[PDB]
Amino acid sequence: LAEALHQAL
Ligand SMILES: [Co+2]
Repeated sequence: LAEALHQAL
């Protein structure tokens, strides 16, 4: 999740 969100943002 941490990096999924990092990509998204
Ligand atoms: Co990252």
